[PDB]
Amino acid sequence: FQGMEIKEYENNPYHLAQLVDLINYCQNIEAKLDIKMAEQDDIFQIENYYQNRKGQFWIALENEKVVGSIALLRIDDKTAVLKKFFTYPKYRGNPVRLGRKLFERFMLFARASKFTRIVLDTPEKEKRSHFFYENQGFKQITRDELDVDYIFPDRDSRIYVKLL
Amino acid sequence: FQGMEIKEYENNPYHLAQLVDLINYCQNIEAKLDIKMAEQDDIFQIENYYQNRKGQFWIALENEKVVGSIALLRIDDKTAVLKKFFTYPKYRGNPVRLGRKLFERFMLFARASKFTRIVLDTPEKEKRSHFFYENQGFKQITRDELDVDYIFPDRDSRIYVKLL
Ligand SMILES: [Cl-]
Ligand SMILES: [Cl-]
Repeated sequence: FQGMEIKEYENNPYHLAQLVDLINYCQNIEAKLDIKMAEQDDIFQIENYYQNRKGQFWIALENEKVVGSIALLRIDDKTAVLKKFFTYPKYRGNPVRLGRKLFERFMLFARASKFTRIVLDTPEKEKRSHFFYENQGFKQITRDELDVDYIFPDRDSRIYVKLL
Repeated sequence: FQGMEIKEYENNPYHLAQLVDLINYCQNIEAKLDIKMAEQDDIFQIENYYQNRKGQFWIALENEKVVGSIALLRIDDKTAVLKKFFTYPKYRGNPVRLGRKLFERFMLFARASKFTRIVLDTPEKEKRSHFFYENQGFKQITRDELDVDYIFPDRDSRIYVKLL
């Protein structure tokens, strides 16, 4: 799409500020989840938390401004978590399909890394996201029935899984 | 005060997350100013923006959690701007007087640096802050009548000055 690119995060205070605004908007202005940045301080240490541990963090830029994000966190050789998946509303669905484009980039990396299972959680009230995830091939699963070396936040959220 | 300390900022993603939450709370939850972090990206480059340019940035910590902040930005040998002055409500006034304690630390540095003028702006609706500033010896001034190598944000705000 015109003037738009998705790329791996690199330390940049301008993009980081924009990323924080994106996350805050989606979580707290749009979804009203009241999530503090202290509850997700990995955002302030992306290189060490994601990139240096066989994971990755991507940002979508429109005219060099952050308008979307997605991250992959490695749990083990087989399992990865899809995290920090956000897009500003106007980039969702037609015509830009930014969520799909971010999700596609996540997967080129996930497959190349030989992961066989991708897990994620999503708030129970986020119906739009649930249909989006199901259209990318994710199936819902129980928290007590998924065995994974990862703890999902203590919120009213659904767990989804996609086997590669 | 018990388990409390004010110190110069040092790169720390945990404190940075907490600082962002403090700033967001004061600006956007409490004061409803709708300020984006992209409008104050100096927060993500404190060392280069403040500390490496003869300015400074302080954080107040209670039990190693950021609960207040204040910063000094050097304009020239004579003038400095007081910026990013925030405190969580329960630390204001008696018994902790955190705003005063932060303001006192700012001034030990301002005087040692030989500044003779300190300027700041504050939203016109923030009556509590205006009385607080007047009690620290600041007098109001007009934007068109203050000659300073600095541009205050384009908001409904008052400019205050304190001569040392
Ligand atoms: Cl989409
Ligand atoms: Cl105070």
